[PDB]
Amino acid sequence: IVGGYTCGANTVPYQVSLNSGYHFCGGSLINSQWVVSAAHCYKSGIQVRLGEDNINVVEGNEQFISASKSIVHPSYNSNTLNNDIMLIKLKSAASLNSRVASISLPTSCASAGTQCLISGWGNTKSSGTSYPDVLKCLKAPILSDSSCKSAYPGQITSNMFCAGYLEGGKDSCQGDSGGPVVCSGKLQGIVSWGSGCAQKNKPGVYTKVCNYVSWIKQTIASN
Ligand SMILES: NC(=[NH2+])c1ccc2[nH]c(-c3cc([C@@H](CC(=O)[O-])C(=O)[O-])cc(Br)c3[O-])nc2c1
Ligand SMILES: [Ca+2]
Ligand SMILES: [Cl-]
Repeated sequence: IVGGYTCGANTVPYQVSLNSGYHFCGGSLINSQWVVSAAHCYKSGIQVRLGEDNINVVEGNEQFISASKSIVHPSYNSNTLNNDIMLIKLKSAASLNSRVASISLPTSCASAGTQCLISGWGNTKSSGTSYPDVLKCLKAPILSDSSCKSAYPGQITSNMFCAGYLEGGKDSCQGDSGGPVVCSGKLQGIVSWGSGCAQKNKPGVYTKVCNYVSWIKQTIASN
């Protein structure tokens, strides 16, 4: 997260860290056994780390659970990143409490101007790499579809939306992929891509979760 602030320990209880010997992507806990992340974060050997604040120190509240299976959306296109969503089923259910809790899926899509909270352990530099130990937060609004398409002509599908600041300076970045975009207590987006990080007129692009609620429910119901 570039231009964000320290969230504060366990103030984002649905945030998870996907780990393979190091933190490589974020995710959101949606129930005690399932996590939603981005398809481009897929790899084998994933350990899901819940209740984290400092990812380099065991401070208490952490729950490390292996993923039993990862389900990348069948229509995921790695070239366009269209349908960049994946579901991860945990080997055992997580113990939910105040520090580890699930986030609700939306019942409707959000409008432009909605303010959302984006969090993660991704790079904090737009020009260089600096990875933080604790979780960073950023409040960002959803932009209009016209501003988004104007910024990324020909690259935005109906399953994506832009959120951020056209002036640059505040944005999600590499390492934040797969993490949550929460607006009014509902998971509306998944950190997906962007051109560089926090560049002027190049806002972040997110997977539009409201387009996938039935798919998520049907897939969880059959696995
Ligand atoms: N500007 C943003 N809002 C943004 C958001 C998520 C991103 N995720 C990534 C991302 C980038 C890589 C690098 C690979 C590298 O430099 O080593 C790449 O360009 O392909 C890899 C992953 Br996986 C990302 O999620 N860039 C991102 C940029
Ligand atoms: Ca820790
Ligand atoms: Cl277009």
